[PDB]
Amino acid sequence: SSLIKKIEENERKDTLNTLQNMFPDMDPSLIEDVCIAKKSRIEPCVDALLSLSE
Repeated sequence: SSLIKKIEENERKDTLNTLQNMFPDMDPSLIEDVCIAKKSRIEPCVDALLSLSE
C-alpha cells in the first residue's frame, strides 16, 4: 500500500509539475481539480496485474 501510494504520488506530482511550469499563474489546486482524476487507476490496475501474473 505504501509502495503503491508512492507510485500514485509520483504520477500525480509529475503531472502537476509539468502543468505548473506551463501555467505559472494558475492556482495549483485548480490545475489538480481540472487535470487529475479524483481516484487513481494505479492501485486497481496493479491489483489486477498481481492477480493475473500470480
